[PDB]
Amino acid sequence: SGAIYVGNYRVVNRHLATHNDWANLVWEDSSRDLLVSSTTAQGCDTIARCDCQTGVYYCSSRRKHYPVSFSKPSLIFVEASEYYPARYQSHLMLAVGHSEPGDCGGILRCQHGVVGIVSTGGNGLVGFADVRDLLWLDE
Ligand SMILES: NC(=O)[C@H]1CCCN(C(=O)[C@H]2CCSc3ccccc32)C1
Ligand SMILES: [Zn+2]
Repeated sequence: SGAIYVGNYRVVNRHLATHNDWANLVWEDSSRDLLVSSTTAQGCDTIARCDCQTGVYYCSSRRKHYPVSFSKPSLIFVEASEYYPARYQSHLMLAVGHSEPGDCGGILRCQHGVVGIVSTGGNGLVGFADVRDLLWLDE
């Protein structure tokens, strides 16, 4: 679990969005596993606007942060799950690091701000949904 809170927006994994997220929907994209809902309170987070390929993510299944080298946002095949059919997920970045399904929502950060959230993983990999291209999150 986990979310990004920036301005009057809450960014979560689309497959973990709540009834309240859908009732306050701003934007969603199944191909990216992202959903953004509106909030009444002002957020605590800053979004990175950069091309970093190194950063630190929070892993809830270890209660620890780990440093990672990650690939640029890309289209990657993701096997079927209870949430989605087998499909290509776009704007996904892969790295070597521990992750389990409940780690989705953990934040990846570089020195500039939030980069993205855990969205895929397994077998010693961890995949992050990028949010740095969503310029409207700042306005
Ligand atoms: N974005 C998706 O389509 C997700 C939906 C939930 C399931 N997905 C995973 O990749 C699982 C694989 C087992 S291990 C694992 C560790 C971390 C995170 C997620 C997973 C795909
Ligand atoms: Zn950066």
